[PDB]
Amino acid sequence: KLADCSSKSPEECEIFLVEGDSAGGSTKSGRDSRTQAILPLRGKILNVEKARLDRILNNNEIRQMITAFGTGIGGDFDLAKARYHKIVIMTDADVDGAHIRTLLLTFFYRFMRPLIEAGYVYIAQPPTGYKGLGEMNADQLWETTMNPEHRALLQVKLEDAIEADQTFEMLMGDVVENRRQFIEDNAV
Amino acid sequence: KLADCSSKSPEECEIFLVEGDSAGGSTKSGRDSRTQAILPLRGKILNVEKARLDRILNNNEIRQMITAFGTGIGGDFDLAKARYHKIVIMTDADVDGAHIRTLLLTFFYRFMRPLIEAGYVYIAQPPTGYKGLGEMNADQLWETTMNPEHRALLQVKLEDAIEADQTFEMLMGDVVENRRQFIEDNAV
Amino acid sequence: INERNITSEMRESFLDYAMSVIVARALPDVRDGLKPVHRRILYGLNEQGMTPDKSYKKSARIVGDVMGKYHPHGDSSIYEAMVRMAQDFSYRYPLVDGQGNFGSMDGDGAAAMRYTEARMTKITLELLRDINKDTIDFIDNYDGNEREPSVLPARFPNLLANGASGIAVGMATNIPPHNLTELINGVLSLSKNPDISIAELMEDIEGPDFPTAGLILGKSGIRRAYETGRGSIQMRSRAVIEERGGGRQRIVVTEIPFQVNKARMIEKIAELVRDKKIDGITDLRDETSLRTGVRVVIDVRKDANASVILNNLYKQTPLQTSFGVNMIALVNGRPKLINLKEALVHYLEHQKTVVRRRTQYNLRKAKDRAHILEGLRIALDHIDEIISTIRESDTDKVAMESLQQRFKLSEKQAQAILDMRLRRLTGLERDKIEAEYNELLNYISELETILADEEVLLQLVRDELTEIRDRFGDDRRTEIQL
Amino acid sequence: ERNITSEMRESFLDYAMSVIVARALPDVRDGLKPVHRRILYGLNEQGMTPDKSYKKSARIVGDVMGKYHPHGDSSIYEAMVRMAQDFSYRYPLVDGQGNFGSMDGDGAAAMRYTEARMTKITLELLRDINKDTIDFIDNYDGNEREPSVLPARFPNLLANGASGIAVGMATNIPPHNLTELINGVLSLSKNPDISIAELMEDIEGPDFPTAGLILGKSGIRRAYETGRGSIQMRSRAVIEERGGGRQRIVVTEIPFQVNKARMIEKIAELVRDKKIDGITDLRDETSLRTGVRVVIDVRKDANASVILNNLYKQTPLQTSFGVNMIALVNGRPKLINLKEALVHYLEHQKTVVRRRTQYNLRKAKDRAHILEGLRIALDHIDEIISTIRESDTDKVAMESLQQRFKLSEKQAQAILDMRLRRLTGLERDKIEAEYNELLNYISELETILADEEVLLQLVRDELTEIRDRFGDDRRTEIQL
DNA sequence: GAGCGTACGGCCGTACGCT
DNA sequence: GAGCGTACGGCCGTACGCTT
Ligand SMILES: C[C@@H]1CN2c3ccc([N+](=O)[O-])cc3CC3(C(O)=NC(=O)N=C3O)[C@H]2[C@H](C)O1
Ligand SMILES: C[C@@H]1CN2c3ccc([N+](=O)[O-])cc3C[C@]3(C(=O)NC(=O)N=C3O)[C@H]2[C@H](C)O1
Ligand SMILES: [Mn+2]
Ligand SMILES: [Mn+2]
Ligand code: NA
Ligand code: NA
Ligand code: NA
Repeated sequence: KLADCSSKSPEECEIFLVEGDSAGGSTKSGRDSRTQAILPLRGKILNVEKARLDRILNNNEIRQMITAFGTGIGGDFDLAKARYHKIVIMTDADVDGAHIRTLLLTFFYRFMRPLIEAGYVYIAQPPTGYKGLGEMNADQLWETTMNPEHRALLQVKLEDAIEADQTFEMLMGDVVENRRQFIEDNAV
Repeated sequence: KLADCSSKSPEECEIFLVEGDSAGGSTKSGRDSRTQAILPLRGKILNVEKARLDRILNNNEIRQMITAFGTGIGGDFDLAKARYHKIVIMTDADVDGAHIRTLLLTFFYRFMRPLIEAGYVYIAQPPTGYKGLGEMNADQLWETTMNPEHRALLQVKLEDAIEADQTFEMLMGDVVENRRQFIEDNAV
Repeated sequence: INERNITSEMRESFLDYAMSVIVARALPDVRDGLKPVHRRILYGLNEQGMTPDKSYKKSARIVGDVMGKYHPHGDSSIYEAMVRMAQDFSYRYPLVDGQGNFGSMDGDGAAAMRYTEARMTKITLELLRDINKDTIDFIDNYDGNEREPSVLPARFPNLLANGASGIAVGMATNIPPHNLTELINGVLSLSKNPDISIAELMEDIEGPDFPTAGLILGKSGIRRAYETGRGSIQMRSRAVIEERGGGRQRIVVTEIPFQVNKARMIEKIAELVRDKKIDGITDLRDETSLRTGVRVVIDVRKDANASVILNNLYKQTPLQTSFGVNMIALVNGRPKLINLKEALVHYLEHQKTVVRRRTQYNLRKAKDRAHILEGLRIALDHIDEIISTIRESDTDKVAMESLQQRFKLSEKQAQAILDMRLRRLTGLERDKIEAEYNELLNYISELETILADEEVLLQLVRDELTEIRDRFGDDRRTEIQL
Repeated sequence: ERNITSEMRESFLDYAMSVIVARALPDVRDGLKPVHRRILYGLNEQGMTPDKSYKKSARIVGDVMGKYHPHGDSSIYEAMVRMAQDFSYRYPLVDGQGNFGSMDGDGAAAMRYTEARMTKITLELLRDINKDTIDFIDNYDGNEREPSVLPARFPNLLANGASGIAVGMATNIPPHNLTELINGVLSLSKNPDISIAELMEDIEGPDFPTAGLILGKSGIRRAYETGRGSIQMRSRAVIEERGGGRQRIVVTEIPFQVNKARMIEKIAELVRDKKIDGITDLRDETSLRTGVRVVIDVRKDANASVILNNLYKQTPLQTSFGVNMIALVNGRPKLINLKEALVHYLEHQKTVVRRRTQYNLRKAKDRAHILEGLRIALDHIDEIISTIRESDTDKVAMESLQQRFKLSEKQAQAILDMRLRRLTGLERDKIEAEYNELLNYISELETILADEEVLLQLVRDELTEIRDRFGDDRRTEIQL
């Protein structure tokens, strides 16, 4: 499923976690095949905060990311075994893109935490509008979000470990009621 | 994916070979599940007058038709092993529907000839209509072409084995030029 | 490069999704009882004029219009929704008139979108009735290219008639279908007494009336759900114990509960016989045809009591199921848990406002028209002077000045006169203008009566609700046992 | 009971027939197969003109499917996609946005993911379609009407070409330069008995969107002479000299209908199989700004000229275009040569332009009739009015106006429908001014229909306009 | 304990004629 | 050869809440 880059030098390599197959196709043509790898995401990823480890580890989408990062997870997590020094979350500029993005960050924080602490994880910044990713051509798609000289990335930083742990458990945990509250409290 | 009938008495049973996967499902809900079986046909079927035997016997569709009839093909063909005493060709009312009929009648004539001589081969008759068979529901599909009382089945009959032998050879064979001149002479 | 806090990102993003799913995907509006996608099939049907009187249009085409003009989401979420609206075993009052294979109770999917046909039902005209007479607000669509209605007039109370069952975020909703004849009577009774109690409203509305019929056990659950907005209702299949000859016994199921897959119900019984968790059952058949309807036959061995088997089937298979009410609708753009009265009060309020805005729109146009007619009467009373005034004129611009100045006419009135045709000068035609003006003066007064007094409008609402009740009202399907 | 020979004979003929004339072969007039025409026409009826915004594909298809094309969506959408691809069409007919695939065999993103409208040149195919220039017919259900052919104000069949497989026969016509085609239609118009060899003085040979090279004029000649020939297509490649005695091959243009990525696979297969050797690396550097560019690096010892020549032979770096010029002519298929091809087209333009001028006549005279009654009315407007006033009903005024002022029904009706603002001076002049102009226009239109050369010259004049707005450089180099 | 109902596609067979 | 281009769909992942 993943289309890898030709380079085997992690420090200059970067992988893009793209939403939907149609965008994953065009990103695969517009990319810089030397440095940039594309791992498509065919929809709504597993929420690992609600799944038990046997269901998480058997989950194909999750299984493909672990292999593609090649660091392993849990107590067997080595930052030196990483194949990419930039992991970029690239989702549509709509609310479902936002959701996928929350699901990925949940996986990462719960299983590859020191991958966030090192600043390896990034959020892509596609063009705002009604049009999504699968609707752009490969070239305007390369230029707007993938080209290092013109692109804008959001480097993900973990500033407060204890506060985040409380944030993931509320938003994505299995207790619904605390979620509801947060919605009603901030609903605009 | 053949859907078979409850009754194991070939004399009263009948198999419907229907065009398209859509007409398959509707037909399956509309059928007398006791005596009526359905073998859907995913699109155009192999022209066997054009292929060498090794492709034929390895052709998933041609495979599913033999397994269903249970009679073997060619010289090994055994009329007593026939699981159905009616084999009804159900295709759309349109031109492609006719093509798939000729294609079927070619296989039947070239590997299951005694099945035609024994008058087991029937052609169904949906209404002359711009509508396909897939488009019409289960009830319309059963009330118009599948119930014994209301249906009009043309029993397919063979009269001259030497004429037929050269017709298939010409219409379905390798040589294009002979099929060009047939078109030319007979088309207006 | 810019730096984004992971915590902040998780709150801001997830709140966008959460909120979006709530007010704009998963929950119906308390007014028209529709989720966004639904509204847009109906409107799309309407803007194409796929009314009942015109032949079916291909499902392919409908979905495209709806997706390209209003609903920027995948084709299947639109289609499946339309197919649900065409199912007589899903909707108490079907909103879509479908042709071909639109799926069954056995849970088999509708045939693909190219293999089906669709238009509106006659009742859906009523959801859209009076839509163009400034009754409902319009807003821009996703791209700004088109316009779409924020709500539908909904001249019958649809939230309660067809129900709802949407899973959102941090909440979900589950409202059962109700009989229309009962629902409207309830509305009426609320229109005459603002302080009517729930238990009184339940004289009109006995309870939910599923499209699938069957049986409801006790009224105890209906009240809780109707008073608080939450509560459990026990649905039981209609099954009778037939006795054939002396020895033999047969258990025939004719109605099954709502949202209960028939094939999957049957399999569960086949499962229990196979695993020997239920004794007595010889055969098990599904004789469901169109004319007979649902018919599931269970053959029972002699010396085995059908009643013990039947009761044990209730407890063990979905032959008896609970309906967990959770009436949550969008109220003033926010999600809200509403009881039967709140449901009804909000609808009537919607209706009052829709009739009043209708009346206001009809008055404006009416007052506008009579103005034109007045100028036209003035003209035809002084025709030769008028003609003279226009011919004298070099252009049409000065013709207006010269007519406004000379006969005391508005800009509007001089335009109507300059836009009049010579065939308006015949003798019969003068009479028509005098007629049209006379009725119209009488019509403006009728309207001005309605807008000044709350009760005439109130009655007009009642009167029109009663028209829906008669034309479309039907007998109760679901028996309620005590 | 049905005879098995009979059933086969009839049923197969049924299929065949329809595929020949309602599927796989283009018409000689507008150069279009049924599905293409139905997509363009639907774009038109939807008003999907270049000046308006794009429209999502799924909607265009959805309409085209339901109104005119009773078949699967994939056959429709893929066809349109093709028309949008600048590497398939020498003069693309669809203007599409988003992903419409590549030369690398890349599919186009599904209907929902792409939007589309018509190109400016597609307007010329549809020009005058509403001026009774072409005959309409019923659709497959009788509920809509659709064209049998488009006016086609530029020679589409030879411009964009056609390649389809039928039953009993197939077709394969290469794309040409438009400027060359038109100029060849102009020479034909001036000389009905003009020779194939002389026409080629304009039309040099094909002209693929993908540029490239054609080896010699022998194929081209045979092609245009017989309607069947073989034309060699060769990639544009150069061997450039590099330091330390190294070399590399750079390929900047590839053959028509050749999958770029699949050609490269074949070069690499021959390197893994060691069927060819001397090649150190193989890069596809195709960018938007350089376009196509495949780079082949060469081992110092090897001779890169030998390598390149062996590649032409061993991969689709050089490919044949097998010309089989069969179009539908009078609704039957026919092997035709360059001249019949142009001759049926020119004849199509002479009909379109006639029927148009014919249409504009019936409309001019019809209007002029009405204006006359309006002029009358304007010269006695005092008595026209009172005459209407003395009338009880519109019918009496109709009767009175006709009897008194020697008017027709269309003229009386027109006067009745007259708006008082026409009586202002400026509008009174406008009515005279329109009449006068219209009279001189009917003159012009009656010149045209009365002399076959004036007509023919019109055709020439409009074709030359198209040439000067859409004509472009030739892309394919024909080598001797 | 499983499922209800709006959201986020690509793999693959065949006929047909020609170099 | 094979593959040009118009024709003739199923399967099965996820979030999310409430309730079994
Ligand atoms: C109705 C289709 C179903 N679908 C499926 C189906 C099965 C599987 N499956 O793997 O079994 C995955 C998906 C993901 C889906 C898709 O097909 N592409 C995509 O990128 N986004 C999606 O949501 C998703 C698609 C958007 O919608
Ligand atoms: C574009 C699709 C492709 N398609 C395919 C594709 C793959 C396979 N396959 O199995 O590889 C079979 C078919 C048959 C097809 C068709 O023609 N008829 C049908 O009933 N269903 C279909 O999908 C046929 C379908 C009508 O059209
Ligand atoms: Mn999106
Ligand atoms: Mn068909
Ligand atoms: Na139970
Ligand atoms: Na019509
Ligand atoms: Na070659």
